[PDB]
Amino acid sequence: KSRSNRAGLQFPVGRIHRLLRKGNYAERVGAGAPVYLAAVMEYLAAEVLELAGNAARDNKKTRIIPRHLQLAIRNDEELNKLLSGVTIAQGGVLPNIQAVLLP
Amino acid sequence: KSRSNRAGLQFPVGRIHRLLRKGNYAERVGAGAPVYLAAVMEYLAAEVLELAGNAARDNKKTRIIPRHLQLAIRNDEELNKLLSGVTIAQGGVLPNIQAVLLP
Amino acid sequence: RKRKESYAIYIYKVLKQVHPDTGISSKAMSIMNSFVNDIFERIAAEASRLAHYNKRSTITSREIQTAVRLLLPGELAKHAVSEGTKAVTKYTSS
Amino acid sequence: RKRKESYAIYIYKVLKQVHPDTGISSKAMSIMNSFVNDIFERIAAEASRLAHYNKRSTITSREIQTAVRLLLPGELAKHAVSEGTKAVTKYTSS
Amino acid sequence: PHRYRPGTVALREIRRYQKSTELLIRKLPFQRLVREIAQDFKTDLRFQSSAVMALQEASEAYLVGLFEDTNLCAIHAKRVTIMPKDIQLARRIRGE
Amino acid sequence: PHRYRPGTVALREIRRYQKSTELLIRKLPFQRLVREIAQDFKTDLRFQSSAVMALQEASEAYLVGLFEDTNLCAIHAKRVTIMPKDIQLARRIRGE
Amino acid sequence: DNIQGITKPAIRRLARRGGVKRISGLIYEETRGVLKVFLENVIRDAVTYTEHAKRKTVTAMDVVYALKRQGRTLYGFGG
Amino acid sequence: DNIQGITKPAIRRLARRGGVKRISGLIYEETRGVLKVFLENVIRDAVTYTEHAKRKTVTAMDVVYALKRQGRTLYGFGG
DNA sequence: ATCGAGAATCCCGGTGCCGAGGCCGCTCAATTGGTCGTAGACAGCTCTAGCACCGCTTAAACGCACGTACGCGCTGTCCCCCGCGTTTTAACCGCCAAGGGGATTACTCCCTAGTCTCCAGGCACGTGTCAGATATATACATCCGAT
DNA sequence: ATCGGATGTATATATCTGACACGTGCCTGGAGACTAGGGAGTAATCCCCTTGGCGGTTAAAACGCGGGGGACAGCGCGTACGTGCGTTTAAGCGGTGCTAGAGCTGTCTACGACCAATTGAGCGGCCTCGGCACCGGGATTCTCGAT
Repeated sequence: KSRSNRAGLQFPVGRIHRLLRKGNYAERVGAGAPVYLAAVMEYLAAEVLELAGNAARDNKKTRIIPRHLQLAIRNDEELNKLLSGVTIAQGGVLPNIQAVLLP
Repeated sequence: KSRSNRAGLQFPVGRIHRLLRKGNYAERVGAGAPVYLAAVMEYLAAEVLELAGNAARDNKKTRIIPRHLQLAIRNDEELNKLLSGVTIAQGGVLPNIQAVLLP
Repeated sequence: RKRKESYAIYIYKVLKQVHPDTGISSKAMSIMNSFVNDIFERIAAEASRLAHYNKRSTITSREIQTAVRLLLPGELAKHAVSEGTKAVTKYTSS
Repeated sequence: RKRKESYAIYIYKVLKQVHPDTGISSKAMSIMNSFVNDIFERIAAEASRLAHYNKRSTITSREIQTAVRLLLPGELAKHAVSEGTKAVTKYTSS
Repeated sequence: PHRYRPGTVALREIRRYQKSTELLIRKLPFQRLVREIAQDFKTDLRFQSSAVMALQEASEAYLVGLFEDTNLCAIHAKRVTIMPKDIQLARRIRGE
Repeated sequence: PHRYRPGTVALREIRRYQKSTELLIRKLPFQRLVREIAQDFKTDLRFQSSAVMALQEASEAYLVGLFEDTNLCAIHAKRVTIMPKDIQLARRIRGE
Repeated sequence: DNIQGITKPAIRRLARRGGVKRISGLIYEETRGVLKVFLENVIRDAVTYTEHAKRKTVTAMDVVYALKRQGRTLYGFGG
Repeated sequence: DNIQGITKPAIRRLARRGGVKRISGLIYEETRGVLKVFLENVIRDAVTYTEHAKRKTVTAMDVVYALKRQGRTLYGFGG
């Protein structure tokens, strides 16, 4: 009987509960805290990968190549604020020509 | 016999060697590390307060009011890069009128 | 040998709940690896700095919950707060 | 009561080595208090993140020295590296 | 009679407000602003009076830190007058 | 004969370089740049070949992230051409 | 109510500190609209600290803790 | 030597990704002068990690550690 | 500037090759079950100190006339950069070693952690009087409109 | 340009008064020893992988030229905004008042650390088959001189 499937997640809880112990974030961690943190990590990775497939579907591919994460991250107002600093390796950029440069 | 005056500093070393132990930066700290860190904290505070007096001297005061730290920090290229993000409470700003706004 | 530590085969088993007829490439298994290690080592380094401000040496769930209303901007904080709370109330009752 | 923790009377005893005919005001004892707590809690939180990158649980002086060449830009890194090194070699010989 | 020219009093209230240290917005019509914003996230707060003079030292350190990088977007267009083209350019280059 | 107008090929190599993903600067005349900068801080280095294609994905993510906020300082001056007034304005507003 | 508390000349004398010469007649509304965005990204992150430690009083340390998080560290109150 | 390795059209086709229409004839030198500033604020902070762990080989993790420190976090190599 | 001309671009449909999907096998890390100390939950009681409120007052917001100076619009002016060609340079791909240095295990002993126990440095609570801001007349610095 | 009457700002002068600096006293946090273990240094070794060199092959940089559309400076002018006086406003300040909540202590008990054995979930290596890249000819998309 695992510990994640006691709470029904997919991210591991035993693997996190060594990293709040051997990174020295603090000395003592609660028993619910590596459960509660494996949920918020899930809900964000289940948020990008929902949006990752729609760029994979709109562009008619099957796998999610790194270009498709760039459209998925940078075309949502709620999540670009979370990642306004970071970049992505070989991500490309959005199609965005200015208004006045048109013929 | 203290520990700072074994090495001849002015910042305390016993007071730092609890803060590399009870902030959980890591678990084990060396015996020389709270000495070496009380030097670099001294050399910066002995760098601003050298420059703080010159603004106090050029403006003919005796105490160092918080205005004088603003001139001391922001008129040195080597130290403004260290503090390019931070501000100062009631610090004011430099006298800087642009070129084209003159009559 | 190099034994490992990755979140490869967990993220791959969240992709198979939202688009179960797609797949993921190799380098996106490297991006999504480094994406959740960002969100882990930004939230856990915030409740650490939050328990230190009140002179307290326990990272409970109540300090993670306050450290999610300060990193997720809006419309994710209104969900992921009420997402772990479901995931903790399905844990003490088992 | 509130017992305290400040760096008031140490910074005041560095001002009396560089301008021994001046004094310091009240709020500058609050700025310089919060200035050295910045430089302390930025350097110590860097050698912490540096010892973690090499799988090592000791903050020696060699990790503080590498974490001063990355926070002080230039012409302070060429001094404060060779300022603590004088202050450690005056410590093992006593 | 006597009357200056437009371009004179501006150059004697830049050189006066770049030497003083005190507040520029008021105290009590800013304290009424902070409470009215904070009656939304949690009702019935109670601020310490060293924390309403802490915001007032930060937002003044945010607008002064904005016009100094707004006016470089006005002089760049060969003009000496800021305008809401310039504010909106100052925040779409810096992080919005 | 046949010849386009100036203003056409620009609008068909923006719409082509905003869809591809690959590198834009070269590989080997950038690898020779990184080693010549690094023969100053410590002599005789040896780079991993996943770390010369790591800088090359970062500096391209720094210049593309610069022209997109440089060109807003050109259109703001009622012109469509960047110029070193515009680069130097893009870095004195953002942290230099 | 109080967004018109910060009047016309108090926005004016802020901008004179920034080194501007002639303010247009439209910045006096735009500044009010870009300041109230800034206070809703501080007080929203300063109640959350005060709500955390079970206090009904937003002290001065929590504001400095809020301004520290978004790269606008403030000296002269504690740290 | 190699600052003229990044030629004229390779600076040109970078800027076409940024959405510019007509580059002047002076950006081709100014970009070389503002890129070599950026590599001397990364490689200077990437040798220092490699010199720290007693290695003579700047690996890919240390560069990502260098770019992380100054707010330009890079994905897709480790973290 | 509407129709035509043509260069380029969006899908058709076959080809094929090589990296994701997938069990298989090994093995270090999680889960189970007691024990221990102890941090935090809870309560209680002092007491700072923040909110309401007056009331006299005086700097400051608010409104209105107004002349001038910059905003924005136009027009010609002219070259600097786009574009298409023809050429030269060299990046790239593949080949093919020789060894530097990364990665790991292997023994060990110095270094910090922890417990112990007294003190002396640092802070709280007084307080004396020193720099500073005060005012006030006067003088030095800078314009603005007539000469 | 140069002179003139403001107009302001800067230089020097008594007088407080509320604010730093320093004496006076404690008490809890550092210091000095003493020990045990466990990390990190140090020694030493397979092989991964970078460095380097070269041939061939071609995509791409380089240089050169015609012209056309924009950057840049100027005339102009219409309205937008500053300067100033006077006129309502409400900031501020001292001052007394009310109790709400920060701020701190003891009093028990539940909570995670720690260890220790036990076994699966996780990964390393391992072929292998569907998804992605082409590779040529249809079909369109779309700017550009003209009758």
